[PDB]
Amino acid sequence: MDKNELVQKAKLAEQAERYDDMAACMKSVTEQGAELSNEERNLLSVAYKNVVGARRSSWRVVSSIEQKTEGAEKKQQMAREYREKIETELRDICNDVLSLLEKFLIPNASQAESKVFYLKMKGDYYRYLAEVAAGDDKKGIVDQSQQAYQEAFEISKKEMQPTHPIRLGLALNFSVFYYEILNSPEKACSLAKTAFDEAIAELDTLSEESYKDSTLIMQLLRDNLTLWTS
Amino acid sequence: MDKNELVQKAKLAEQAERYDDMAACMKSVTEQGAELSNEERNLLSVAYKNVVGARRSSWRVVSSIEQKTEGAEKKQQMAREYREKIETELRDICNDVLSLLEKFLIPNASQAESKVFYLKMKGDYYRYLAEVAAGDDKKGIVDQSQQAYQEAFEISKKEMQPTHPIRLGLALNFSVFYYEILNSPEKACSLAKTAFDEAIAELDTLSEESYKDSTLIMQLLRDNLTLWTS
Amino acid sequence: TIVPATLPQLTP
Amino acid sequence: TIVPATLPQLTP
Repeated sequence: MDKNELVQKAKLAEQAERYDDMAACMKSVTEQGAELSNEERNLLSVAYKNVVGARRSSWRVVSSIEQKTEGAEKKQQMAREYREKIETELRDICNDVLSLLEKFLIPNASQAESKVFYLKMKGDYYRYLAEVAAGDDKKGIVDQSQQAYQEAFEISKKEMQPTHPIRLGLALNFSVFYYEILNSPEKACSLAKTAFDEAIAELDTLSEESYKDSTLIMQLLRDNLTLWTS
Repeated sequence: MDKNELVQKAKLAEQAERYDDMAACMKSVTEQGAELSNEERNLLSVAYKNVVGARRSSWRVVSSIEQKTEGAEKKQQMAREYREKIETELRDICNDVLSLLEKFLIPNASQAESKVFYLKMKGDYYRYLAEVAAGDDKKGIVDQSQQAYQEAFEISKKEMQPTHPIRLGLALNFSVFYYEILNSPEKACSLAKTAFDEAIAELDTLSEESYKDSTLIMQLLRDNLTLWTS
Repeated sequence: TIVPATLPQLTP
Repeated sequence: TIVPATLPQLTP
């Protein structure tokens, strides 16, 4: 299949909600070594977010059942065994993405826009690994996440406008990392508030399409802040 | 793995929305060769409906695109090849279900309730095969679906009350088979209307629990008739 | 053009 | 307990 044919297939799979196919299509295009386009870069992100997302959601449901079974040791034991099977699938998916980022996307990124995007993606997948990490391995995975996020954060502040969706999206997620993973709510709130306040100052400089995109994310920062503040 | 253990895993899979795992567990319970309990029978039915449903939905979305692309020859060709891949997965799932029915479920069914339920399931899955069937192959597959539904219909009229949910459910599906597969709007409306009216006569003899169950399906019959009659 | 009801139905 | 928002967001 041609690399252009693979991209079209991914678009089909996206509409058909067949994310395994979508992710496989985009993994092959990345394997070609050609620099991904914006369109292709977002197809790859959406693909793998939906693939890893199914397991994250399953892990939460099975974990909740495990806490509720303070009764039968066998039932709770079964839930724990099932949760482990889901965790193993989640690690394979994460590793799969992180491997694509180190081998072909991060090294081949020339512009900062793309470096930030991939570094944020690296931070997101280490974060997902840290949610199901073994107690001893936790810290090492948690530190790998932070580093990637912080590196992306430094590049975005120096090279990108505050209204940029990638910079806004990185802040949103990094902030969530502080709150959900590092259990540090004050830092999460300032990060997200700072990112919203900086974007608010430059809204007059955006075009119609740029404005819809940035405001949508800024609202997500506001939604989290309200949830955290109330 | 204990039959009892597999059923608890199937319920776990349903909670986590891992229908692939749920179907595998229920297939294993069925393969043990014993007759299924009502709860086990319901789990197997839900499992395979979700597994087959994903592909039916994907097939409908890809078919839509394949049509609307009268303005691009390559994109339309891409949609056709993808539809064919989805159609192959759908046929395997249906064949796997039909194999379970002939090798273990229909032969071991002792009560009329299960016989009708398995025969209705056989009609349903041949109907799904008929939707993606090749032009010469379709007439034979359509006849197999009709024969299975007809036998289930004949047994339900003799051995079951008009308010029975399985009987009611079979009438709704069989009437839909006439409408969309055989393109017989008259037979489809008459079949649904008769089933509904016969149910109405015995509503007074029903307990509070069988009441929700029966009236829910009767409403689905009324919704279809309204769609067809207006 | 719209989907008529059949049983079992999806979650969804 | 509930949410919070992260990007990309899952297709429901």
